Amino acid sequence: REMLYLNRSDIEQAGGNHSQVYVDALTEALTAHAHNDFVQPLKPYLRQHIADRIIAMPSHIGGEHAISGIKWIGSKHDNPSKRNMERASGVIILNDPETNYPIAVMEASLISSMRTAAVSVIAAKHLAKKGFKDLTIIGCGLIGDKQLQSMLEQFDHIERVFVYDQFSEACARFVDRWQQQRPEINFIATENAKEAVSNGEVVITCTVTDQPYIEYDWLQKGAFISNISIMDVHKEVFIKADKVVVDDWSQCNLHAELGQLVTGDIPGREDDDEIILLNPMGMAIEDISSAYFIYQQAQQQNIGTTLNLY
Amino acid sequence: REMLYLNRSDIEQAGGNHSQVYVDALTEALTAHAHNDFVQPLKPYLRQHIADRIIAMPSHIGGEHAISGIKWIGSKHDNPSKRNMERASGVIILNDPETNYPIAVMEASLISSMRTAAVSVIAAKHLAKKGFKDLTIIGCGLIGDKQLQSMLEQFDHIERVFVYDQFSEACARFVDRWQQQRPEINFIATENAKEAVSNGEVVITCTVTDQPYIEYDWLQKGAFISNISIMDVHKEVFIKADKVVVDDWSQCNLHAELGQLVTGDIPGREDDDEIILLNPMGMAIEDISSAYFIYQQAQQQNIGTTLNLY
Ligand SMILES: NC(=O)C1=CN([C@@H]2O[C@H](COP(=O)(O)OP(=O)(O)OC[C@H]3O[C@@H](n4cnc5c(N)ncnc54)[C@H](O)[C@@H]3O)[C@@H](O)[C@H]2O)C=CC1
Ligand SMILES: NC(=O)C1=CN([C@@H]2O[C@H](COP(=O)(O)OP(=O)(O)OC[C@H]3O[C@@H](n4cnc5c(N)ncnc54)[C@H](O)[C@@H]3O)[C@@H](O)[C@H]2O)C=CC1
Ligand SMILES: N[C@@H](CN[C@@H](CCC(=O)O)C(=O)O)C(=O)O
Ligand SMILES: N[C@@H](CN[C@@H](CCC(=O)O)C(=O)O)C(=O)O
Ligand SMILES: [Cl-]
Ligand SMILES: [Cl-]
Repeated sequence: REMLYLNRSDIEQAGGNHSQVYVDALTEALTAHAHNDFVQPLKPYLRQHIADRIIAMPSHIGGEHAISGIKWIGSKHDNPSKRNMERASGVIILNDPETNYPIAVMEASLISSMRTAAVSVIAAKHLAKKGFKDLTIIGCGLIGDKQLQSMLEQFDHIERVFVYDQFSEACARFVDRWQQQRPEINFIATENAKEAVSNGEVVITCTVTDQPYIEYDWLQKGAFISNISIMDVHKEVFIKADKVVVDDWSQCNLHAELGQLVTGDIPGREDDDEIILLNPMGMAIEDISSAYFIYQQAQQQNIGTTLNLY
Repeated sequence: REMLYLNRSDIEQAGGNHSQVYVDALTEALTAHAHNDFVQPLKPYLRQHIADRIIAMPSHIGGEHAISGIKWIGSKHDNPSKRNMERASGVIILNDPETNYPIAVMEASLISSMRTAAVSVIAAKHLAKKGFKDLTIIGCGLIGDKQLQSMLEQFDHIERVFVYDQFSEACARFVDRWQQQRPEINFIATENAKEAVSNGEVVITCTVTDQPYIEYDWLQKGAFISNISIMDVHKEVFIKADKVVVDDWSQCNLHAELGQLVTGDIPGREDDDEIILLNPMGMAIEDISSAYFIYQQAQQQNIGTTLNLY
């Protein structure tokens, strides 16, 4: 009985640091979600602050290439502040549905951040205006960085990126390094959240806030907002938005669930005036499908450390 | 960021194949449970049969040597039958409560079976008659084997062991091999469950049944029964038993919870006529405390494979 171990470096080497593999994996997974060919229990929170927890996210995906597993992801808001460590960390375990035996142990933080960015990309394909040019990011942390990276990889027509962080220094670092990575694009450090949001055709919230600040009349007409960090958006926006989209309804306790957009069962953006809001809680099937996708490529390229179970 | 990997062989080498380390670990853990110095969410079942599932069991134990983690344990009743693999398998992850980062990845099946046997031993210390000589095991699988091993290690006064399995061949193998391990003890293969149970001062159920068969008037007066497999015991026994003990009440949806027996807050057996029933659902704090105990000894004896997280 063997298990393939894949650290973050191995995952990158297997192609886990580019958005396309996650877009591909989620596309098939979200299709499976719409066809209800999955099992996804409620995720229990282990708290001993909102960003101080470890969440167990188990799921099963059906099919001929059926896969099971869990994401065991921890978090401490203090980690970057007081320890110079990433806030989130954890492992992903994959399981053979035939025996339920574990077949893979994989680092989770990179996969988690990249699938989350892929959620925004996929939603933008259906909900954002065609050829949108202004992107807005709030929160210059790990998640926000991968959000920006993925959107740039997937949308070549992006010309300006408006960035804001409550911590001015965090925003300054973020803008400066990305300005070097993409010189032809103007990265604009705003002085408040309102200036950044009101200048964005696509707005992504990547903070750790516990109280909303996003007001409805900030949003441009035709704007699409991927509410990744959930708590950033005022209730009025949920009411005044032309279309509200979630990833999984029962999990969020309505225009559509994200899976129905990819299957064409429910249309996405229908005009360039619609203000569309995405509220994705994050699903375990996203982590498991992404992990199983990467794990297979690693096996192909002989990447990873083989462990014995017994 | 490093993680110590410990397979089943490493766990044995670190002393994970003797009951005493589990009795020690649970004793402190059950003490912590009684003092409510723990966090233990409800465990979600992942089903895609009763023994066909994967269970996420996360918990946190407080203190100066506080520890967090999860047991991700899968099961397939078909595994021994059609594949010659153990029914249960899985991994245990340990986490540093300060950062919630993972610090250990450990095989779970051995630890799981041994802590479960330690639950029976500890309960027997309080609920079984002093110097009991007749032990009864129903179910000759992996769990039942470790149940027998641990009881023999902890109770030298055991003279006879009555064994039964619905599958006659399973019972025959079990009895024969254990008769060679302990020749001075009479291992008696019974022809029905009733004969085995009615001859036991301590009765342990280790099957995978879904319907009760244990009747009240089978039980001797003074008997103690550790209902490990849960479903073996008829409802009448719960009513007619002099004392009913569980491991965790809220988890089982009453004389005492097991933790209160170890703290002396509630007495155990008070006379040798009391028929006492233990109904242990199994707690994550049992797996996590046992794992953290073993993990520490492995670090001392330089046992295990060091992995990099990034
Ligand atoms: N929906 C999903 O599936 C996922 C959601 N999330 C969420 O994304 C966030 C994680 O971000 P990370 O980069 O990993 O952690 P992080 O701590 O490294 O990033 C936080 C950054 O946002 C900034 N920020 C905080 N609060 C703010 C505010 N009120 N206003 C404006 N700007 C602000 C902070 O200064 C910090 O720079 C968490 O809230 C997490 O819950 C995380 C992963 C996936
Ligand atoms: N309370 C706790 O914390 C724990 C409870 N359990 C339970 O212990 C059982 C696992 O046993 P394993 O040895 O690991 O699996 P196993 O499949 O290897 O053992 C099953 C054995 O019991 C026999 N058996 C089944 N049904 C029966 C019946 N109606 N009557 C009489 N005899 C019978 C089977 O023939 C088989 O030999 C499961 O029911 C599991 O849920 C397992 C682990 C810890
Ligand atoms: N929206 C959820 C976050 N759930 C995320 C957790 C990922 C992480 O903590 O880095 C996930 O889906 O994995 C929340 O606010 O608690
Ligand atoms: N009593 C529970 C069993 N819970 C066990 C699972 C362990 C295993 O499946 O080997 C555990 O506590 O780990 C049930 O009947 O579902
Ligand atoms: Cl916490
Ligand atoms: Cl299953």
